[PDB]
Amino acid sequence: GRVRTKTVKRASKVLIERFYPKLTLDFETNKRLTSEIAVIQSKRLRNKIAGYTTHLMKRIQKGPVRGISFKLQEEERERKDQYVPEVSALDLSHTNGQLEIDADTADLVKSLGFKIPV
Amino acid sequence: MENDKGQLVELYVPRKCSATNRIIKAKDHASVQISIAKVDEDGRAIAGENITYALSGYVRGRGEADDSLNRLAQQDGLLKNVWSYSR
Amino acid sequence: GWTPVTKLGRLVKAGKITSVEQIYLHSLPVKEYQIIDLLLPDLKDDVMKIRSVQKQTRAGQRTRMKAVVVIGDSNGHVGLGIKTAKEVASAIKAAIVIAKLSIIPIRRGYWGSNLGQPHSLPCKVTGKCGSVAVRLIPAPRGKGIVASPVVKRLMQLAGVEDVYTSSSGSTRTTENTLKAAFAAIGNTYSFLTPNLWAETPLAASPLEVYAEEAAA
Amino acid sequence: TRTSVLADALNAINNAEKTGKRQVLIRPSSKVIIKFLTVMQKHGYIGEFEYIDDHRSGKIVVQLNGRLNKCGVIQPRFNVKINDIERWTDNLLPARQFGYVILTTSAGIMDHEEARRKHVSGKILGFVY
Amino acid sequence: PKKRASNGRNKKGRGHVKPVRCLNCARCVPKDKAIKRVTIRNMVEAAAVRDLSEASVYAEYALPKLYNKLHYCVSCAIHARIVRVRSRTDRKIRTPPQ
Amino acid sequence: SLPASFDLTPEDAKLLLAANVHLGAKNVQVHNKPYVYKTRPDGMNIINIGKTWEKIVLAARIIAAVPNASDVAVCSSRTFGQRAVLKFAAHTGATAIAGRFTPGNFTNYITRSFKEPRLVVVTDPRTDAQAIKESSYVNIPVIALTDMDSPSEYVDVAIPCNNKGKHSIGLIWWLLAREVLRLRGIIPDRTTEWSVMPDLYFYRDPEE
Amino acid sequence: GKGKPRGLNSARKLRVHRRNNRWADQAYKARLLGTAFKSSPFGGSSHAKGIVLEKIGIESKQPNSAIRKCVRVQLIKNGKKVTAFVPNDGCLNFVD
Amino acid sequence: MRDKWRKKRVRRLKRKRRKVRARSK
RNA sequence: UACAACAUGUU
RNA sequence: GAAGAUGAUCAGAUACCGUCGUAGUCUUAACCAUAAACUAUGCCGACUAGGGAUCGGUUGUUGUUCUUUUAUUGACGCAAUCGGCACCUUACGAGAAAUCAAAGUCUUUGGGUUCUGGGGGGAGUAUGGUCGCAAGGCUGAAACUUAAAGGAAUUGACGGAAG
Ligand SMILES: CN[C@@H]1[C@@H](O)[C@@H](O[C@@H]2[C@@H](O)[C@H](O[C@H]3O[C@H]([C@@H](C)O)[C@@H](O)[C@H](O)[C@H]3N)[C@@H](N)C[C@H]2N)OC[C@]1(C)O
Ligand SMILES: CN[C@@H]1[C@@H](O)[C@@H](O[C@@H]2[C@@H](O)[C@H](O[C@H]3O[C@H]([C@@H](C)O)[C@@H](O)[C@H](O)[C@H]3N)[C@@H](N)C[C@H]2N)OC[C@]1(C)O
Ligand SMILES: [Zn+2]
Repeated sequence: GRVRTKTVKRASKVLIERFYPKLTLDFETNKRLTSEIAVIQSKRLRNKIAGYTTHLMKRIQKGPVRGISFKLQEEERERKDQYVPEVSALDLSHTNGQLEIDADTADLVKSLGFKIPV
Repeated sequence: MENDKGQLVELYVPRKCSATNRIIKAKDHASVQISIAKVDEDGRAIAGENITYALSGYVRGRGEADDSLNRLAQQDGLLKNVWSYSR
Repeated sequence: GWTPVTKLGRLVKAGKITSVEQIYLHSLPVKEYQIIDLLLPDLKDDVMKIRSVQKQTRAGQRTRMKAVVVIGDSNGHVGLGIKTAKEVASAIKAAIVIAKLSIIPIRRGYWGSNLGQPHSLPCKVTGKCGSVAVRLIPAPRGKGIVASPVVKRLMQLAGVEDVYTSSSGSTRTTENTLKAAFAAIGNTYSFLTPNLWAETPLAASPLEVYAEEAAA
Repeated sequence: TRTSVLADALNAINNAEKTGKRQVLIRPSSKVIIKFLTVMQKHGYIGEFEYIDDHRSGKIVVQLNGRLNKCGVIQPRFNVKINDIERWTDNLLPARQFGYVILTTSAGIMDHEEARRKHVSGKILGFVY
Repeated sequence: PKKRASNGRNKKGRGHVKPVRCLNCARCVPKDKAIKRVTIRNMVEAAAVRDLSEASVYAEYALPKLYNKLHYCVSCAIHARIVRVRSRTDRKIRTPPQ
Repeated sequence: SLPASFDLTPEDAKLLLAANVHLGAKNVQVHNKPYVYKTRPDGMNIINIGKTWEKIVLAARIIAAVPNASDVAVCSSRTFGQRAVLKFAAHTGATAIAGRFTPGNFTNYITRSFKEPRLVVVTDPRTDAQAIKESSYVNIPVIALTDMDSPSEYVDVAIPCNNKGKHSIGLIWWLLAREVLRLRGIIPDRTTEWSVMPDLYFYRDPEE
Repeated sequence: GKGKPRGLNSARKLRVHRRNNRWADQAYKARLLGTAFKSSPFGGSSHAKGIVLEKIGIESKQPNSAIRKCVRVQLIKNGKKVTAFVPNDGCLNFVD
Repeated sequence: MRDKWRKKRVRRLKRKRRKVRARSK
């Protein structure tokens, strides 16, 4: 079969990490770009790297893939990681007016010297 | 370790476990040394001032370090009504 | 051209930590032999046994050489290292490294009166490894080291002058014998005597009071 | 059945000591156990120990301070001359400067150094160090 | 050495157990040790289910179920793949497969 | 000692009780006896809350007593504490370990991932066994968030809290961070609130 | 424990038990049975004299191959017949 | 030799040795 | 279904 | 179904496999006293770490099923204990290791007590005694011979072993 070795795969990973905006979804344009980027000493190795990179790009379009870390994904994964809801979930507004706790915790908190409404 | 004319010849006096009074050895790499910041009355810590608790590997491996530190801390004033002597 | 890769090594090279007892007191793991040979410059090694071990393969045996080394400053510090390598010289060098990284302090003591410096052990201690058990017993002044040659060399490089020995088991297994003796001689700093009852306050490790020169 | 209550007491003390326990319950108690415990306490190896009356034989709770390596009985209680104490201290004791061989003598239960001071001897009872 | 803590059987608490005869070779084997299987199978093979349904007089008539319990000696159980030799850390699994 | 200013303020009881922290595991250990308040018809045990609170305070003082803040290590293998530990590291300057703990990060000194923390703070003692096991080799104290069925071997300080629940884990980490900030001096006082809203620290689903 | 009595009045049991089990040691058993006096060819002596009856060659056992020169000897004190090795190169020609 | 049959061989041998003995009291 | 055995001694 | 007779397989099979089939298998009254009669782990006593089940007894208790829908019903469910047959995790501690909650509390060597072993063979043989109808059981040497025999684990190789 045609299973891609580790050299081509790691080469493609570093191309995607370090030049993501330049790379495209076209094998020929990817060829001419990988000629400029890396210094492979063989036409065949250059072609295998570029084509497997094109396949990787065509996969990346349908969501992030685990293993690649170009400096474009972190921006979304970070500004989406600051998601601060305007309405909180730990406030007692969502649960109408009473801590929906069973009687056991009711007696527990009454033992802690609180006057809590439940 | 003394001699006739009172000069100490001990190479070094080793630390002992605060919970079990056992000597902590030089290769006892499972032993720890807790350091807890002491707090001023504002509610802030204090620059370079602590009380430190030494535990040996034996108590830590026996799963007894938590109760031992509970006792030591609450008896030094760093805790209240957590550790109970009656069970 | 050595450059430290650990906080303790960084502190040792900077001169913040000047003694091994500064390390033993807090049980700091030592991974760089440069720490030892800076802190403990004058050290004597001694190859104790060279043995060939073999692995059977489909083409033939695979002979490797196992070396046993004892290191010691004759002043209360001693270490034991074992390493197996394809050549005798490389095995001995790596065993010297391993021996330096395992050096421990030894508690010397008096058998009877306390004229002068400690000459023997403080108490009876024993160590075991495999079938071998080695028992070290305090001896009066003027006794030599009553021991087999391997244990005697270990006691001399530890710095002990008076000691009785009594082994049991297959003492011809030299690695087990030396490991049992090493475990025995290190237990002098674990047997609690009344003179160590007096509580001393828990001090602060140098890696605490120098926690910026240790970061890098 | 039970053949030496002192042996059970000292074994329980040693086993509780090795596990890091601060306290050990001894049952049953006896005069010999109390005298032996008093000898061990006077040297600091144990703390306060308290006797519970159950109208049957008594129980003892001992406060262990963690300073004790080994307590045990020498059974049978061998007869010891005045100058055969040397071999017993050489064989049972860690060193010539700490630890005690407890003897029962006609002058009472004591350790071997007190026996030398009083020049008395009797039967060996146990040891502590 | 000792291979198994149960000695390859189930007899902690008693002296002796009556034997049973192996299904294949009629070997006497202790009941607690015999490998035993409870099999429920359909009395008619599946490829003839609809043919017998067509040929039957009755309508909505159930199919009788075959019940038997099978006992094997260890040799006749291993030679039939009913159990298979397992590894040292996998011998210590009594939970059935899935 | 310590003033009568911490005292488990009732708003903290709000946050704990809403986040279902006190919901202990159905089966409890002998080492977790002085943490259960009682049992309930379902079966699960209720964890005392004042104990949890002042254990959080004790832990926070342990963190605050440390020199350069990167020497505090927070970690979680479980897919509920990654966000919490990363937020804690951001707001305290400590070092976080999310996802995988590579066996050898604490003892193997030639890795380019070598770390020498002075304290290991962990989400779950069981699911994060590797970090604790390796800390035992190199003398690192461990502060742990322990449930009622979590193992206690090789832990110095245990915070009794439900470590199965998303909101519970996030809230516990958030309170640790806030205590540490108040002690360090970033937050002026207990009365002063925090720019960080509680639903932060809470791991979000990767599907919206 | 230990399977031996420890009672302070148990000296008879201890001494008799040691005496019984010393029979399991070969040297003790030989010196108390007097086997050297009764069954040894030399009767317990270090040396003995005898008359050569015949020269015999004995095949060396594996993994060696050789002929070890020996003589069959009848002892004087008791008339017993023993085989003795004649040790050195060509020393068999000295004995007849 | 399967010591079981080694014992069986001795039993038969010892049985016959007891026949030869009884032949002459 | 059937399948028995492999001269001595080493480096 | 030992033995025996007989058909096959086979180089040969007085073996495995097939067909018979005498003792025996069963019982009564007497003998015999041995098994890998094994947990290959003496008995009595004390202590040392966690967990969930199960059998017997007792003690407190329900949103359940049954008498009746109701009791002094029965079953079942939930917590405590005493005794058991065991099991699971860890390695305190043990061990040559396999492994062991005892095979732990044993060079820091001592709770009480019985029995057994002292390199491998010869040999559980010979002999004397003794018990048995007998088969045999119990007690039980020596000469002589010999450098290993053996235990647990590792790597490899091999298997008419599995994947
Ligand atoms: C023929 N060899 C014998 C051997 O049989 C054995 O002999 C014992 C002997 O020692 C026993 O006798 C022994 O044990 C008893 C004890 C039971 O009371 C002691 O009283 C007696 O002094 C002591 N000799 C004796 N009762 C039986 C022989 N088989 O041990 C001694 C021996 C010489 O090796
Ligand atoms: C007729 N039954 C015989 C029975 O007599 C006996 O046979 C022995 C046999 O074992 C002896 O065999 C003995 O002698 C040979 C020989 C090389 O020296 C050696 O293998 C060894 O010493 C020993 N097996 C043999 N020498 C005499 C037969 N009567 O043992 C075998 C047997 C089948 O039970
Ligand atoms: Zn079968």
